[PDB]
Amino acid sequence: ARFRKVDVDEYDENKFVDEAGPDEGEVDSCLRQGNMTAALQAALKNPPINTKSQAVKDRAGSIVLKVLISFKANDIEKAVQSLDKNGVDLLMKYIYKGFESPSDNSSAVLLQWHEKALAAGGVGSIVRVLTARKTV
Amino acid sequence: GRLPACVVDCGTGYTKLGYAGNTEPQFIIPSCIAIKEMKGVDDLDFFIGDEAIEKPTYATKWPIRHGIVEDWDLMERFMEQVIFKYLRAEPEDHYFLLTEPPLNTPENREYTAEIMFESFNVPGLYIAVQAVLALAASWTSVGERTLTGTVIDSGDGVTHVIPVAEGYVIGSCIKHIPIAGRDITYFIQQLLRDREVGIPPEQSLETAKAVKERYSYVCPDLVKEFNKYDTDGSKWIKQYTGINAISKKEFSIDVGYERFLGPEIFFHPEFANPDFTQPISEVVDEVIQNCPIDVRRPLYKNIVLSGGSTMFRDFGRRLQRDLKRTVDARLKLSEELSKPKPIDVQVITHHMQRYAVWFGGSMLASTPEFYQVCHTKKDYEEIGPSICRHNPV
Amino acid sequence: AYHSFLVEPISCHAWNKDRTQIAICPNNHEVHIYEKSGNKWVQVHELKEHNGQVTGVDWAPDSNRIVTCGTDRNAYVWTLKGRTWKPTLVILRINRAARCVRWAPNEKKFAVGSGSRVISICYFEQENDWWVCKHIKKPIRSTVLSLDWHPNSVLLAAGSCDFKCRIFSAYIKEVEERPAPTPWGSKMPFGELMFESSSSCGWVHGVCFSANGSRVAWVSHDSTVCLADADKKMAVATLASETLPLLAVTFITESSLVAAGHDCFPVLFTYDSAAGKLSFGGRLDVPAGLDSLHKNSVSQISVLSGGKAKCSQFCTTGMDGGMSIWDVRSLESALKDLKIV
Amino acid sequence: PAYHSSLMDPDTKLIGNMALLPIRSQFKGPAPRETKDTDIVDEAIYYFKANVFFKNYEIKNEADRTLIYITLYISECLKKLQKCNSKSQGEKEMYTLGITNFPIPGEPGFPLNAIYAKPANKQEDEVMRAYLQQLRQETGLRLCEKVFDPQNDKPSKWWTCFVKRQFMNKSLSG
Amino acid sequence: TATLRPYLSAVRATLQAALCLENFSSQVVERHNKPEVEVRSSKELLLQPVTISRNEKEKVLIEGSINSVRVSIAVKQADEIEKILCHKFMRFMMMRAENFFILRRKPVEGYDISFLITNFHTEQMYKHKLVDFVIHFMEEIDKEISEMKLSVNARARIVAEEFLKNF
Amino acid sequence: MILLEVNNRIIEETLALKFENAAAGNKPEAVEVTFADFDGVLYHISNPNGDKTKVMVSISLKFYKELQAHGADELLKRVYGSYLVNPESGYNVSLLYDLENLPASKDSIVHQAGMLKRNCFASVFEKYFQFQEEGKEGENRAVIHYRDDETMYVESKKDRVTVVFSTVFKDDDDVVIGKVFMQEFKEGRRASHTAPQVLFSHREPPTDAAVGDNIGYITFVLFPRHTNASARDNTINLIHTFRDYLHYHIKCSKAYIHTRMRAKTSDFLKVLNRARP
Amino acid sequence: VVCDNGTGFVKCGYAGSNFPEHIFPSYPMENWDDMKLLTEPPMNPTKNRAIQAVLTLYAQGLLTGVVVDSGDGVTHICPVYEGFSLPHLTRRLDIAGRDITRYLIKLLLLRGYAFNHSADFETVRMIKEKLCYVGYNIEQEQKLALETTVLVESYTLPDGRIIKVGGERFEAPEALFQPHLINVEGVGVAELLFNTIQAADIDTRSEFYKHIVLSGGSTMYPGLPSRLERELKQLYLERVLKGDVEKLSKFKIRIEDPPRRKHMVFLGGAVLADI
Ligand SMILES: Nc1ncnc2c1ncn2[C@@H]1O[C@H](COP(=O)(O)OP(=O)(O)OP(=O)(O)O)[C@@H](O)[C@H]1O
Ligand SMILES: Nc1ncnc2c1ncn2[C@@H]1O[C@H](COP(=O)(O)OP(=O)(O)OP(=O)(O)O)[C@@H](O)[C@H]1O
Ligand SMILES: [Ca+2]
Ligand SMILES: [Ca+2]
Repeated sequence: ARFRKVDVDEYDENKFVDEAGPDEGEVDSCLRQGNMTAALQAALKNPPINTKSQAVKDRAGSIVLKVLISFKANDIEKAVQSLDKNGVDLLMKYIYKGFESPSDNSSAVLLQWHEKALAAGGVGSIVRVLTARKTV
Repeated sequence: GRLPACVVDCGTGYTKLGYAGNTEPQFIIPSCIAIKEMKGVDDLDFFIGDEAIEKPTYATKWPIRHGIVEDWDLMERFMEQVIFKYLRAEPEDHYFLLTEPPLNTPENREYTAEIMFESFNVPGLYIAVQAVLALAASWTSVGERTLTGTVIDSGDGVTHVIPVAEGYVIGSCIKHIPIAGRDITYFIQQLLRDREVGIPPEQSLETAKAVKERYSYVCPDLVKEFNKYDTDGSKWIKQYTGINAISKKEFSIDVGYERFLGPEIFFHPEFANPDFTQPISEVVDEVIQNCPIDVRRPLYKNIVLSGGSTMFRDFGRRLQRDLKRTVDARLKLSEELSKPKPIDVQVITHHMQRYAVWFGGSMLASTPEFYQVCHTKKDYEEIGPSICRHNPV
Repeated sequence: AYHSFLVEPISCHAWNKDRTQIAICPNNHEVHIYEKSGNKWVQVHELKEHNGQVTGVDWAPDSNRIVTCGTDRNAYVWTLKGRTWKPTLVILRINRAARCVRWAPNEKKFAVGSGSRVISICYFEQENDWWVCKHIKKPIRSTVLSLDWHPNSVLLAAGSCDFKCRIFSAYIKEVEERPAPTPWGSKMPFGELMFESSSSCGWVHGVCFSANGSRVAWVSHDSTVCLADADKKMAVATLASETLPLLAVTFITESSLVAAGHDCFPVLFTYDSAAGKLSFGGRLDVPAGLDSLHKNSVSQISVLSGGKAKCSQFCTTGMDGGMSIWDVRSLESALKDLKIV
Repeated sequence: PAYHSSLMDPDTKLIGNMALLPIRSQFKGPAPRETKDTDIVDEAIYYFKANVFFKNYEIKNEADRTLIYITLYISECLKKLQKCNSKSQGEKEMYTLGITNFPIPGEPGFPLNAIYAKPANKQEDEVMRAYLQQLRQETGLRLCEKVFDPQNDKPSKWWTCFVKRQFMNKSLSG
Repeated sequence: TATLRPYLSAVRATLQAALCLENFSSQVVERHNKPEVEVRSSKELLLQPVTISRNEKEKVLIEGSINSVRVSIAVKQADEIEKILCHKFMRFMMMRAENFFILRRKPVEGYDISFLITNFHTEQMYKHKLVDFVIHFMEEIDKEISEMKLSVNARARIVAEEFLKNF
Repeated sequence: MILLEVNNRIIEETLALKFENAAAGNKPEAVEVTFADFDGVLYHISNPNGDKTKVMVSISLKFYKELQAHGADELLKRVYGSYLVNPESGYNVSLLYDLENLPASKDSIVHQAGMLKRNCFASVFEKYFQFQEEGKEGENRAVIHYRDDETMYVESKKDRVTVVFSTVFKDDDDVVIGKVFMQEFKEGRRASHTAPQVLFSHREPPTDAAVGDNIGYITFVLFPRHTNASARDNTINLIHTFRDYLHYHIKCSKAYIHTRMRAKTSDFLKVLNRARP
Repeated sequence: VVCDNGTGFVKCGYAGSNFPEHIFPSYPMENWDDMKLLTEPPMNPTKNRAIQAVLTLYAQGLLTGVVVDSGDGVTHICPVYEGFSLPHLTRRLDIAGRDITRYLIKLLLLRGYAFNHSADFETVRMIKEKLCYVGYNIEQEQKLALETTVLVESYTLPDGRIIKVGGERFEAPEALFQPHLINVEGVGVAELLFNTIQAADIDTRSEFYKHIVLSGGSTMYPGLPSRLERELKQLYLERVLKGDVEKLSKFKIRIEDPPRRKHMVFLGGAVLADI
């Protein structure tokens, strides 16, 4: 009957419960001034990992994405290699988020970045993308 | 509808096809397909039936073995000509009734539906169980219709003793018999090899098949039959002729003991089968005895024949007699070893046996009921092919 | 040294005191015990009682008792009566599958982790003639995947799907008494939460206490290995890996760990106590379609000899049905670059 | 199933575990004299064409062992009759063939040693070999009138055709 | 192409990371065992969903969980004949999901085909080989679809000629 | 088989077996058969009044009146002469064969019986092929609804005769496959420059001409070399089967794809099972 | 020597004992010449004559609570107050073992298998026991069955053929909760259980709820205990709490599903017979 339409599990008490962005100007400046590797680092700075706003997350994503597009193919490696592991990890999460919004040909470049991030972070950096409870 | 449904009964050796309502199939053809052995339109370069048996540049294939589809590619194409060449039916305007071997899988039914719906866009499909159709065909003999009985389907591949309770086959009690039209022909071929000369080697099988279909019958006793022949060969030895296809010449042989020895293997399998010795009457008895007690007498009282290899004159009489003896012997020994009421054994034979299944399917596909139990194209796209796993009796 | 017991998974295993016999679960409801004869393995027993896959097996060395737990929610203690092993039921009082089990070092208790989000500490009352248990519940919020006892047989480390490694007190006064204070804390009433890792991601597949007990390490699904040092206010060192997730881990010295996981091969990790930092120094398996001894994930590892203070041989069983034996020193002379401590 | 002898009397004698059945014959041997107009040789010949196709045969009376022996032997006769031209010639060879020392129970070459009891001593041996020879002679003599079509020099193909078949897949020459 | 290898490389790497499963008895239902990615009754057992896109049309969605992984593929379909050819082919395989034990009977909304690989598969099959399969499958369906397209066209030409040359 | 045959096999074999036995002197067997043909055609072969010495073959076409309006009766009379009798109730044309009075060349009339359907269609084509030749322009188009929802339009002009087909594609995907086949027909002169020109429109007519995403309009342009007395018959045999020819090949096309799919799927399963230890 | 004679199987053996030394098929009993401590059903004809529900609770070391005993013919909900049972407050559900097995046969015949209700009854019962289970959320189960193949298990018939069972594994047992599925008027073991308790002393109602114990072969279906709990929480919510989602947390529903519950009644007598 009618009492089965309500998912009592919804209010179950045992059920598990999980526990701003980069400096726009900082980034554009490194870009404008040609400091590519510095721009990547600035963009990977302070991720929205703790805000419930898909909006701010999207801005962070766009900022990071912008940088990744600016890069000249032959420069991607050198830049990625400048990052520490926590950095490569974060970069990987941003690369996966990019994958969710193909534009012009942004995906072609995101795949090259993925090649590099993978090379520096290993398959384990991808793992940590899937394992994250708080993400970009 | 104004148009009658298409009825197709594919078998190991032959495929019976026609339109619902008719008393007999419009075509009975060999279940073979001849191809060349794909680009362009090579897949269409083929023939089926008789036209595909003697092709000089084509290789003959037999898509169906032991009564089940082995090659779907080829079965599918076989249907193309069945529909567009022989029946000449616009597949989208006719409901189709096809048949299946007992113990055909749900998987196979979906494969057939996929062909019929996805390739030919038929508006409706019904996959009937052969034994049930055979039972229904027998009502043409029996004044009280019933779908509870023991079916004896003997074609070209293997023979089956199929018990049916209230329209539903008791699958866990089916038994096979390694003797069929094919085995009988080969046996008669051997008998002729030992006695008659002049038979064109390439026509040996052909000649045996002829003698079998035109001169064989089942006798009541071997020695007595043998004696009639030796005692008055004049009235028992027949003559069969034919022509050498590679000499045009005419060839005749005497047809003798093979007449009754051929069918006899149903009763004494050992004559030609080193691995099987159970007499058909015993296989039937065993099958029925394995069924539930409550359904046993109705099964014994309605043993129905079906298929080409059940056509031998007196097959039914012999079967009934032998089975009665076995049964009477058993009930006697138990009365001694101790009052089991006598059991009524009856083997039904009718004119509609060479194509009992097809006839059964024809009468069913021409009734209002049919157009309801049939799965439509609509119900096929919406619920999927699984709908064809079950076909209401 | 690799041996194939079957092509399907070895769900779990346990060795007797002499490392003379090994008990494994061949991916089913049974437990097969194998004894070594010369350089061959011979099957000698088959404990058939569980009605679901066995998920954990532990062999108490001295009392020579085997305890098993399964997805059927049951635990049986096995005692060898003359020629065959006889099982004794243990009511865990859990409504979900048992996932892991381990005898305490003092062999008077054993803990079972389950999908009931609880840990069942079981002990035997020689008065009513059976096993009873107490549950450690709070603040567990998901399935307990692994357990490991502290050498004092009181503290207990646990890993769970709520992404945490915790240390609890499983003090059962009916069979032992007030434990001596430990760097983890001085107050240890039953169920007391001594420590809880600070990570909100990664199922903790394995946990392990060091020989002296002042350190605890664990491996999680986020491809990281961790170690908490109690002699240092419980500071946690963390190391992210470049490869697949580790499923098992164990100390081999006070500052060395050996773990194995989905990469199908064992690796080494070293802890620098002075810097409070972990380092990768691993890949002990130096060269289907793989260059590793195991041909599928390694899910269990155990010290064969030398203890965790100075291990000389350790064992690994995996989802490929293989059981391997590693010789620490042989690995050292074969891999000149190898550390260890 | 196969056709069995009905000549076993409550007082029929035995030679080995075979039935010493009466036969109407002029050839010498220990066969009792037959009064009735039908003996074990006629029975075996009347059933031949039917029994020969059989592979399995249940032995009921020691009479069945005598019936089987004559059946297998008929095959032997057919082998020989097939290649001759004239009833007379065949008569000659039925004597010669009837005289040959075929293997008897207990010896290598005699099929069915697991079925027939071996002669217990020298007397039973001589008497047994004697009964079989007598049976062979009488069988072959009668078998001749049947095989040859009144258009002599013609061993009917209605007998010749059985030359390759072997009762129970056994042979007295194998 | 210039973009095919990078796409499959990113996909392969992602499959390797996600295909790390183990047997997991249900926490919600007494003595049950279910592909957590399908029932989603325990948030903590679910991994983050990820996507690898080659462009705006071609993409792969990988959803991991502790005991199962769902992989959905958006197949390249340049025109109408390819759209129907892809759809029939995917339906064809899905009807045979049972023989294709790692196939989902229906695809996740928005995709042409989906796989459901569980711990039981990674237990009875080398996981690295299952990864190869998924990648191999992606490459081969494009080839097959191309062949079918050429086939339909090739036969249509001959069929048109055969009829016309007879007048 | 690429081209679809024109004659009905059931008709021919039923008559052949009967003639064979009549000629041999055996007593006639009773015959009763119901069967069909493409385009909703229904046939009936039987013994009128149960007289087994007589075999009747009747055909029913829902669109007969339209064929009749274009010379049908006159043509059928020319071909069948004394065999054509009063149509059987429920049918439009009936042929009657007296097993007791057969012709010398039995096989020849068996053949013509087999073409009953084709002969019913014949006249609409001869009428317009004749107009074109006598240069009589302006004559009204002919509209034949050969299927409940499909129509054929025949019209004669100064130098060509046009036959337009308004066909329907049930399965939506069949439209796509259809467009492919029609594209090859469209470019047909690249193979036979003298063959009829083919035009094709989708969803839009070249009257009550309907419109729809599943309606396709095929236009065949027949020239004097296709419509003169010498080619007339062959041309009619081809043209009146076109529609069924098109749908037959679309279906065989899907049959072929299936064989491809079985091979590919089979391949995948091999690769998968090779992943097992 | 305790002996609990059941409708379909007989359980007998000894005291102090662990599990019936002997478990064999019975059909004299139905829910005397043939027939030739003991147990008794929740409404045994006095003319015919320990209570089973009483023995069940006893083995648990309890005196009060509600017993859900489901065997082969009938299912009973037997509340027992401190010491002895109470026929008043005891109900029946005309659905149990046989019905589920019979239902499975129908379901397998619908998918295309030639099963005969009489001839293959024992065979399908084994299939039922090995593969069937109770769905927690039918909606969820339906999706798995329709969208994936994880539910498909193979079963080898006695003649060697292999068949496949999927959604029917949970569909057959669903009869226990939806009688209409098998042409039976009623409310379903769960709703039945609910009512039985509600129709009891408001004082004991809480004691009973936290003391529901299962018994019998038909209570062995994986998931049964969880389905019951979800069903009771739902009913409670709708009917007792009227709809206040915050109070649902106060519903203490503990369903004792002991490991040896298949033969819990016997398990009792034994122990209840050393005492
Ligand atoms: N009058 C007849 N007497 C004996 N046999 C006949 C007769 N007519 C046909 N046959 C034999 O019947 C057999 C064909 O029968 P049928 O068509 O029923 O079998 P099938 O369906 O082709 O094969 P199967 O049933 O084994 O799958 C052939 O062996 C044919 O020689
Ligand atoms: N593991 C199982 N899962 C589901 N059903 C089972 C299982 N094992 C047995 N059954 C079923 O339980 C029933 C037998 O249980 P039980 O022996 O308790 O009943 P009984 O005492 O014989 O009959 P009754 O309870 O009506 O007196 C049968 O229907 C049997 O098929
Ligand atoms: Ca058949
Ligand atoms: Ca009971």
